[PDB]
Amino acid sequence: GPSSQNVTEYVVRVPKNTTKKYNIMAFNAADKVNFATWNQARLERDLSNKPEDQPWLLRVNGKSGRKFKGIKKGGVTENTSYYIFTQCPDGAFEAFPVHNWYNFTPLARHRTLTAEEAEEEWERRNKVLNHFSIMQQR
Amino acid sequence: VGIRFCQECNNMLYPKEDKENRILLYACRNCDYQQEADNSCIYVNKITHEVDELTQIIADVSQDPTLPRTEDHPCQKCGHKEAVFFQSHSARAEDAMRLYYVCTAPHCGHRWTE
Amino acid sequence: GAKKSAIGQRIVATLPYIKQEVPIIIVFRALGFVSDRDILEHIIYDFEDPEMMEMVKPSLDEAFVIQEQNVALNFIGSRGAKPGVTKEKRIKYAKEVLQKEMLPHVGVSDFCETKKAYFLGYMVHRLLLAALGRRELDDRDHYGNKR
Amino acid sequence: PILEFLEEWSMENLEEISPAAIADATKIFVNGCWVGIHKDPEQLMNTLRKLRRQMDIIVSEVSMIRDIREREIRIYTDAGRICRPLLIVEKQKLLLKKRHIDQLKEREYNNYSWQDLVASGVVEYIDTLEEETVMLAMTPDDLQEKEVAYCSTYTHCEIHPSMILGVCASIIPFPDHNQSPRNTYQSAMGKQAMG
Amino acid sequence: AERGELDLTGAKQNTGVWLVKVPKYLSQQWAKASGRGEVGKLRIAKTQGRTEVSFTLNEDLANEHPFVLQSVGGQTLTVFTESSSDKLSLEGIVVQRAECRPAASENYMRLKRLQIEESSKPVRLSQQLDKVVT
Amino acid sequence: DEITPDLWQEACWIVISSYFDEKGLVRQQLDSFDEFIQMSVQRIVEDAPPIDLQAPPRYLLKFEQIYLSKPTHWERDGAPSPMMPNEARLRNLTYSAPLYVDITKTVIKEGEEQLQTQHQKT
Amino acid sequence: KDILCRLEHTTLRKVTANTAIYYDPNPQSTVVAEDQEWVNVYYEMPDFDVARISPWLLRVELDRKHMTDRKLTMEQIAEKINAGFGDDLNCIFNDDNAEKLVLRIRIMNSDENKMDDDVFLRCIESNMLTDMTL
Ligand SMILES: [Zn+2]
Ligand SMILES: [Zn+2]
Repeated sequence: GPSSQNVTEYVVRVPKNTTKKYNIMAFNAADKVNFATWNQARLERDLSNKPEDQPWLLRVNGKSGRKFKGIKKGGVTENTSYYIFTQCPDGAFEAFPVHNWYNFTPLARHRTLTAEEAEEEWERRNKVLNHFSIMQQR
Repeated sequence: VGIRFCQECNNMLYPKEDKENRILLYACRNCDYQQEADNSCIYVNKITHEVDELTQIIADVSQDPTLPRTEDHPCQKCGHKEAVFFQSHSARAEDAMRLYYVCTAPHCGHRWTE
Repeated sequence: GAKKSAIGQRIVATLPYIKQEVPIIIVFRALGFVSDRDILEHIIYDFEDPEMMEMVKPSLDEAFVIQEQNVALNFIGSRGAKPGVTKEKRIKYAKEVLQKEMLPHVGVSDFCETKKAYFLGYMVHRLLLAALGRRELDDRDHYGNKR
Repeated sequence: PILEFLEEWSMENLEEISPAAIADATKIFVNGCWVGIHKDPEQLMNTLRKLRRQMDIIVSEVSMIRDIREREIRIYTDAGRICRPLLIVEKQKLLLKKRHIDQLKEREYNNYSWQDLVASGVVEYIDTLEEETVMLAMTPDDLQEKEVAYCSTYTHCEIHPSMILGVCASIIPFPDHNQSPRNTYQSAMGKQAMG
Repeated sequence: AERGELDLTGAKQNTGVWLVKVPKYLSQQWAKASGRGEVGKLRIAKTQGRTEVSFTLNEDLANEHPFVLQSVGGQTLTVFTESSSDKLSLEGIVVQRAECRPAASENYMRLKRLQIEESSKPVRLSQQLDKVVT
Repeated sequence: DEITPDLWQEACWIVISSYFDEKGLVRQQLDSFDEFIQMSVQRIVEDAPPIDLQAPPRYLLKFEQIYLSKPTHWERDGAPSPMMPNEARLRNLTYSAPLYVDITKTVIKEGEEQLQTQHQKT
Repeated sequence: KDILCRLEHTTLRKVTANTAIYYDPNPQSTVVAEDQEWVNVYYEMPDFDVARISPWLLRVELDRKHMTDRKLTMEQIAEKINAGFGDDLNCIFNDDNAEKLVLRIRIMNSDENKMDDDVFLRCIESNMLTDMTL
C-alpha cells in the first residue's frame, strides 16, 4: 500500500524559550538499559564538592537498582548544533536545541577494595596467586 | 578463545571449576557472578601461527596509488582484469614473498593469493 | 618465575612527575573507566580479535586489586614526586597530573578525560599492534617524524 | 578551520560515538590529536585535497596523509614540517599547460606568478609524510608515457630532478658524473673558496 | 519524593524522538526567527528499501537540505530535561538520527569561508608602529 | 594546449625561475620570524594569565595589545633615530625593535566600585 | 647433520605447533573427539592414573616436519618430560601413526587427591616451552 511509498512534509517550529531545557542522555550499547523496570530514578549532582560544572549521579529504584554517573560532553561544537525533532499530529515539527549532552556509565555496587585494603593487598602483586582467594577472603 | 564479561559488573570472567559437579564455570572476580561455560577450552595459543594475511588485508588498498596493478589476474567474483598485488607486510611472515591480490573494482573486496 | 612466565608481557605507563611507571589499567581506572569492558572497548576496537585480548590479560590481572577511581588516584598520588600527606591531597595531586600534565595536547578541561582515554586507548592499541607485529615499528630517522 | 570543516563532513566526534563504530571507520587525527572518525575516508580525502588545491579553507602547507591499510587520516597543520612543491598529475597528464608557461613567460607587466600556479591547483606542496602516499613521476617526458606501463597511477611529478641538490651542491657541473664522496668534498670547499 | 526525581512519563509512554545535527548558522537563523515558527519545512519520503529526508529554509529567513540518516542500533540515546522548577523528566528515546547538510557544495565552501572569516576577526596581531612612543 | 617533451626542458626552468622570483632562498628564515612577531608574540601575551593581587583592595593587570616600532637607536642625548643595519654593523649596535604592550589596570576596594585605567603602549 | 642435531639446542617450543588447555574430567569422554580413539587405549589399562587424575588437561601439537627434521619422536619426548618432572605430570600420547602428534598432560593422582591445579598448567606449559630441553 501507500505506506511503502508515502511522502510527507511538515513545518518546523522552534519555540523561543521553554520552561525545561533539553539535554541528551546516552548509554553504552552493552548496558542494555530498560526504562520499564525503572520504577524510580534520581538524577542529581555528585557529592565530591562536599557545582554547576560537576558530574551527575543517576540512580534507579533507589539503592536497590542500577547506579550511573553522568559526565558532560567536554567537546563543544562551535560550528554545529543538535536538535530533537518530535512527531506531532498537527503536521508540524517542534525542535528543541540540545543544551547539554551527558554520557552515562554504570557504577558497580559491591564491596570494592578500599584505598587502605588496596594498599595492603598491593604488596601481593609481587607473588599473588589464585586471585579469587583475595575476594573470598574479603 | 572467546572472552566473556560479567553481565553484572562488565568485568572479566575467569574460568572456574565446581568441585561439587566438576564442570567449567566462568566466574566473575570481585562480583560472585558465575556462568555455565560451554566452550570447555580455557586457553589456546598457536606457536606457528600460520594465519592467512587475507584476513588482515583490507579491501580499501585497491585505492592506494603506490601499489602495483596487473591485468593478468582477473578477479574470480567479478572478472575485473585489473588487480592490485603486494606482499605480506607482516613481520611474522618468515617468508614474506608471496603475492596477495585485491580486486580493483569498486565494492568488490575479493582477495586471493597465487 | 612460574607465576610471571604464566602471565607474560604486561604494560606499564611512565607518566610525568611520577617516580615509577604505573600499570596502564590504573590510568584508565583513574580516568574513571571502571569495568574491564569500558577499558577494553577503548583499547581493542574489534573484540573478535583474540590475539589482542590475550595481550591485555596480564595488564588486567595486575590492576585487579584497584577497582575504584579514588583508589587508583590515591595509588597514583602515592607514587607522585610530591607525596601527599593525606589521601585527599594525593587524589587532588593525581587528579592534577592526569588533568594537566598527561596528554595536554588532547585537552586540559575537566571533561577532556574522555578524549584522553581514547588517545591513551589508541597509544596502547599502537603498542599492541607493534608487539603483535601487525604494524612496523616507527623509524627515528624518518623526516616525516621530524620537525 | 580544519576542525570546523570536518564537523560539516559528518566526522563523528569521539565523545559522540560508541566504540563499536571504531572498527570500520577511519580515525581522523589533526596535529596528532584524535579528533574523530569517518565512514567514507576516500570522499573525505578527495574533498580535503580539492579544498587545499583551491586554497578555500585549507592552506597550502597543511598535509593530509591517508594510511589506507591502517584506516587513519592524519592532518598536520603544525609548523616545522619540511615540504616541497610538486606538479600535480591527473589521468596520467600534467595539470600544467602551455597557457601557464606562456603566462609565466610574461611574468612581469602581468603580475602572474608562482602564487597563481598554487592557486590554480597546478602545483602543490608535499611534505615528507604525504610523500609516502604519493606515486611520483620523475619526468613527464618518460615516466608517465603509456608505453612504459611501469605505473599508470602517478599522482605527482617532479619539477626538475636537480632540485634535490642544495646550494653548494648546485654549483657542481655534471655532479651525476662524479663519485659521491667528491660531491660532498666540493660542497665543503665551495664554502671555503674566494670570490 | 525528592528534588532529583525524574518524571519518566516520556519513557513510560515510549515517546520516540529524532535527533538531528544541524549547522550553527542554520540553527542561528532558526533561533533568530524562532518567534515566527515558520523557519522552514521538513519533508520525509520512504520507499521499499530506501528513504530520504530534506529541509527547506524559508526564503525570508535565508535572505534544499537533504538529511543523512544514521542507524540508532549502535548506541542507546535518550532525551531528558530539567525544569526551571527544579524537577527533572525524561522526554523520550532517540529512535532516528540524521544530519542536515545543503544539497549544493561548491557554494557551501564559500559560506564556510564566510563563517570562518567572521570567526577569525578576533585574532589580534602585533601592529607595526611608524614612530617610537614618547 | 600541452607541454610537449621538446618544450619541457625550457618549461620546467620557467616554473622554477618563477618560484625563486616569488619565494627566494631564505624564505624559511623570514617567514618564520614574521609569524613569530605577528602571531606568536601576541599569543604569548594574551595567553599569559592576568596578574591578580590582593592586600583588602584587589588589583588586576591585563596585557592587551602588542605594538612593535621600527628598529630604533637612542643616542647618548636620548634622541631616538631609526637604525640602519649598516650602522648596526659598523657601530656594533644591536638591531632591535622597541616592543610595547597596552595594559589595563583595574582595582577594586570592596566598595562596590572598580577603577579601570589603561596604560597605552607601555 | 646428525651431530648438528645433537648439538643444536632444541626445546619443545621448536617442535610444538600449538598448545591448548582444556577442562575434561572424564577421559572416557575426551572433549577432543580425535583423542577419544586413542586416549581410551591408555584408560583400558591405566597406571598411576587409575584412582584419580586432574580434570585440567594440557594438549600440545607437534609438527611432523619439525619433529622429523630434528629426528625426534613423541616417544623420547614423553620420556624426557617424565624424566624431568617425574610422575608429577602424567603424559599420555597418541601413536606415531596418527595424522597429528598429540600429547595430553594431567597432574598426578596424589596431587589431585604443587602450586595449583589449574593455573599451574600455564606455568608448566610456559616452562615446557622454554626451559625444558629435548
Ligand atoms: Zn561481575
Ligand atoms: Zn573483483
